[PDB]
Amino acid sequence: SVGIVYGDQYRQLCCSSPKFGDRYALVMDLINAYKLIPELSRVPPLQWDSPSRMYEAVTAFHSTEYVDALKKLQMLHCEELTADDELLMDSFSLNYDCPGFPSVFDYSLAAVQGSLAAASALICRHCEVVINWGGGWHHAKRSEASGFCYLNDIVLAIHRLVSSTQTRVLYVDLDLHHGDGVEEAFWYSPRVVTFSVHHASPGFFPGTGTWNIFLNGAGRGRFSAFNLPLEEGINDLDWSNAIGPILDSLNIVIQPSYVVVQCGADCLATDPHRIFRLTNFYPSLSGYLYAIKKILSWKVPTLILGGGGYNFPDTARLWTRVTALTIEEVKGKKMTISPEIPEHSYFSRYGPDFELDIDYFPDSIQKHHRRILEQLRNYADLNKLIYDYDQVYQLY
Ligand SMILES: O=C(NO)c1sc2ccccc2c1Cl
Ligand SMILES: O=C(NO)c1sc2ccccc2c1Cl
Ligand SMILES: [K+]
Ligand SMILES: [K+]
Ligand SMILES: [Zn+2]
Repeated sequence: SVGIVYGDQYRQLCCSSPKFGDRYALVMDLINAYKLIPELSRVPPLQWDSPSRMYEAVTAFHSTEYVDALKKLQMLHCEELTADDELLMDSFSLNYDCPGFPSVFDYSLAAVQGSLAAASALICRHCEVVINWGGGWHHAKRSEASGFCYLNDIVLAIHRLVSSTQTRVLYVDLDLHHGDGVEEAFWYSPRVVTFSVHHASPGFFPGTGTWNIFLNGAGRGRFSAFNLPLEEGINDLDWSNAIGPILDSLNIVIQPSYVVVQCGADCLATDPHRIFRLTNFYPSLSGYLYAIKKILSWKVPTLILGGGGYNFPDTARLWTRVTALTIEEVKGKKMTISPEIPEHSYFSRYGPDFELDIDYFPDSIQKHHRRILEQLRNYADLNKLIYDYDQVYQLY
């Protein structure tokens, strides 16, 4: 039973931003064109009994003043801003990368509604895995919008998971960018282990998840925040070998109750960032599909979320394959996807070849592996977890 977050209103809201435009619609219509929808349990986004209940849910992480500012920003964009209102927005970074637009609050709230409903479906055991392609806004902070992330749906979903009972959550962030917002939220918590693989280089957004020595959490959360910064140009195989032993070692040591995976598609070779060279190939084998298949082999209730990805048809091509892989891994039912894009309302967006495969022809890691292994040992010692060092050592 694989769950997928969707709904008519949800679709309209996810498609209402100037940055992500109709991406979510392309993603969901491609999944539907590949006849995957009948295999999936629709997870309806969470709706609240009152404005107070909605505030209680969002303020489990964000400050009231920030939520008030975001709701006022939407109101203001539904009618220019005064000098005092511009100052107020600037105090929450609601500007530049995170501008206001008529549906800014509804749009960012929708991802939270989706990811909280997805966590609830895992908690009641209705779904083994839940997918939310409208979610994964990893950069949003308590009182600050960042990288087009206004509300952090991941933190709120993880917070719902961790507090459902000892519950431990493993958060794996596959996006090109460092998952700073999620890592910061759980910096002092040993029960949420964060691991982000990403590109890092001077002046590259958001700037964290790299050498500062490496910070890895604080207080009781020391050694609980893991990071693997990778150089530009990394391909499927090298990225797969870089993350594989880390994922496996985290699962053996942490023994998570839940896994939350952020699957931002900006690592694709065809993403306009043009930083990593990952594919959606399923014979080289896509780094994403290798990582997703590995996580699902653990048989731990999992939450799969979206994130980055500016090349909309290529993000759809990758997420359609992630979706089919999840059905296969959970149900044990073969999913056969035709290499040609099937006819549907968005067919023309996949041109000029109309194929499912993206249009692409293809010591530092060992040093990070040793650093990460030491951190995992340190985390295990601080948290009094029983583990076999040799079983973990041999994975690398
Ligand atoms: O509840 C389960 N088995 O009894 C399963 S099967 C499976 C496959 C992938 C991820 C989670 C999961 C769970 Cl939980
Ligand atoms: O895909 C993204 N993060 O995972 C990012 S980073 C960033 C920085 C400025 C503006 C947007 C943006 C997005 Cl989207
Ligand atoms: K990442
Ligand atoms: K942590
Ligand atoms: Zn990104």
